[PDB]
Amino acid sequence: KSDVQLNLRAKESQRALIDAAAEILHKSRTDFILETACQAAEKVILDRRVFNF
Amino acid sequence: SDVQLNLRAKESQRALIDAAAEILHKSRTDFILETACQAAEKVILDRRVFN
Repeated sequence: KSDVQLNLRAKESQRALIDAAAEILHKSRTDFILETACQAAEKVILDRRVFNF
Repeated sequence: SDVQLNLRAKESQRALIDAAAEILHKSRTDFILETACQAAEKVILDRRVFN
């Protein structure tokens, strides 16, 4: 409903790498990508808004 | 070749990624691929030691 389609141009070598990891983790490619990117994003934002020393 | 990846995401996910992409002055695409490729690299190397 509220959802969005985010469309990524990517190098075929990158798709291959991500697919291999998703297979190891037994995750959909989308789940692997979004979980990793959001995890990295929270870190970036907390680094700037809280762990700013 | 170059390829196309469609990701269905939550709007709160897109909003979060874009906020961090802006902070780093990086395109959303570059932020997402770079973090996911870095994580993937890490995943295959920890698997290789299991074998």
